[PDB]
Amino acid sequence: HGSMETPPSRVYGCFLEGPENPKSAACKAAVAAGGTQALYDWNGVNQGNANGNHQAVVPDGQLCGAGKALFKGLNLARSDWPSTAIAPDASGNFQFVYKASAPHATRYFDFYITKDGYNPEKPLAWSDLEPAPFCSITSVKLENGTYRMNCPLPQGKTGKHVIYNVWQRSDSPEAFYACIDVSFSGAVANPWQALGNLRAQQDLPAGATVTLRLFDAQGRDAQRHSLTLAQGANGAKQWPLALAQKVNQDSTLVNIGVLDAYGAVSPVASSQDNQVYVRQAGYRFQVDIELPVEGG
Ligand SMILES: [N+]
Ligand SMILES: [N+]
Ligand SMILES: [N+]
Repeated sequence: HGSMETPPSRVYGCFLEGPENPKSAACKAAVAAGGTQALYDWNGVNQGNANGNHQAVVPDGQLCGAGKALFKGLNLARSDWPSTAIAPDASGNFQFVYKASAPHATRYFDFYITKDGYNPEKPLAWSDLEPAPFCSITSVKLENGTYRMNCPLPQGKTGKHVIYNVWQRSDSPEAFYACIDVSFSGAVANPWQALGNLRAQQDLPAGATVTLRLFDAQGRDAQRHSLTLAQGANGAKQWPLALAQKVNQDSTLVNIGVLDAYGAVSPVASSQDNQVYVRQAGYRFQVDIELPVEGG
């Protein structure tokens, strides 16, 4: 039993946050979806009778949850799942650190990687992953409750990806699954660039709708994201964050919030401090406001 800690699997992550008080939107939406109980049984994302035929026992659309109704909340298709940014060493490899709360005999440690062009918003299916694993570990030694394996990192990848780790025990027929959300650096520097400030002059009436349009370098419609503000989200120090959360969730092309040293953009409960970032130049954005229809 266990999962990856370096990098953190999607389940280890949500849990290091604090199941009883999630911090990231994805994790909040995960506990609201499948309960807090799954986040504690974080070691049992498994299939007792895989026998090496994971493709026949893990249903499409529930890979992150091994089709276990308990972990239903892990299969959410979102663009904001917290993710580790990874890169190779001087030789192109990556040292994975798997945490085994119960060291059992090992058959293999297979690493799958989403195809080029993976779309976070489509629930992870087997065919969204590349056909054969990019790294196959066949013997390990324990070291302070973790299995450490050097792996050749796939080259040419770019953007947010999911590494799918399968651990097939040798002593029994069961295996464990780990959706690791990673993020690759392209062949060209892709630093988040700020475009404007998602500023709020005064509060908006409850039920009004707030729309953010994004235009590319050629003034073409790039993306659109709308959000009707329920009571309590219409505050001036509230709605800019409410919109910045709907944006980050549905999109990886534009992110609204605060940039940190690592390179991540997380919003804030601020009236002015929320910023609109895009990984290309010359982009522009507009904020439109539909007011609640009046009349009988
Ligand atoms: N077990
Ligand atoms: N691919
Ligand atoms: N959504």
